[PDB]
Amino acid sequence: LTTFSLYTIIVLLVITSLYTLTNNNNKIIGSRWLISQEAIYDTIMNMTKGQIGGKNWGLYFPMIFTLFMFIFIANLISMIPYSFALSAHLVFIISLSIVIWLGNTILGLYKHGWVFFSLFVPAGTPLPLVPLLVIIETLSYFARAISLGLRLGSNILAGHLLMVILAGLTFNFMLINLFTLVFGFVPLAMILAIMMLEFAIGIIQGYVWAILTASYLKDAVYLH
Amino acid sequence: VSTLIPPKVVSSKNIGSAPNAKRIANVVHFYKSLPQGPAPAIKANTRLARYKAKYFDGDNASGKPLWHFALGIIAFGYSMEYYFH
Repeated sequence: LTTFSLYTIIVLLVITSLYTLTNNNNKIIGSRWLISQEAIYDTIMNMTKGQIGGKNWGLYFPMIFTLFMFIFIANLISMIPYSFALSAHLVFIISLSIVIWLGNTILGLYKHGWVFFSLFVPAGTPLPLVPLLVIIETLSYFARAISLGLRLGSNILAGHLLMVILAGLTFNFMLINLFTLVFGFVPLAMILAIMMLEFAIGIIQGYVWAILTASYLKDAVYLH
Repeated sequence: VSTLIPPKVVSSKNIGSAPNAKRIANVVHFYKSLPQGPAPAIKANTRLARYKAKYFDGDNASGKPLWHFALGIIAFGYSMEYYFH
C-alpha cells in the first residue's frame, strides 16, 4: 500500500540488477561492473570467514550478505533527492536489529543450552565480583539489542536532516539581498562537502552493521 | 644370456605420469571447445537492451547509467512533490 511499500519494491529490483545485467551472463574473464560484485564477495568472504569462522561460517554467509547489500543499497537510494524514509523509518531498522539480536539470543540458548548463561559470566574473576559481572554483562548484552539498530538509523536520519536544514537556510540566504547573493555559493559548497561525507558514512555504516552482527554471532556461537 | 621381456611391454605409462590426467581433461575440453565464448550479456530488450548495451556491458563502466538511474527516482518524487503540494 504505503509509499514505503513502493520503495521496498524498488530496492528489490535494484538488487536483482546487480546479479542479472551487472553480470555479463556470468563472464569468467569478468566485466568492469561484475568485478565490483566480486570484490564485495571477497571482502565479506574474508570478513565472515574472519568473524564467524569456525566449523560454520558459510552457513551464516548468505545471512550476513543480505544484511550487507540491503543496507548498502538502502543508503544510496535514500540519498536520492526525492526518496522516502526507509532507513529514516527507524522503526523498521531497529525492529530488524532486535529480531536478529533475539535470533542470536535464541540461537545461543538453543545451541548452547543453559550454559548460554555462562556467556554472561565473562571470566573466572574473584568471587566477590562474580555476581556483579553477571548483572552488568546481561545488561550490556541487551544493550547490544538496541545499539545495532540505533547505529544505522541515527546515521542515515541525521544525514538527511542535516542536508535539508542547511538547504532551507541557504534558500533564505539567496532570498535576502544581493550582497548576500554574492557569497551565496560559499555555504552551498559546505552542503556539497556534507553530502560527500553522508554517502561515505553510509557505506562505512553498512560495513559496520555486518561486522557487528557477525561479532554478536561470534560471541553467540563460540561461547564467551 | 637371454634378455628379459620388459622393454617391449608398455601398458601403464598412461596412468604413470601426471599429463595423462590433463590429457583426458583437455581431450574433452578441447575437441568440443568453441573458438569463442557465447555472450557478455545482451538481454534487457524493450529499447533497453540498448541501455544495457551502452552502459552495462564490458565495453565500459561509466557514470552515465548511474545518472540515468538516479534521475528516474528523482522524477517520481519530484512529480509527487506537486501531488503533495
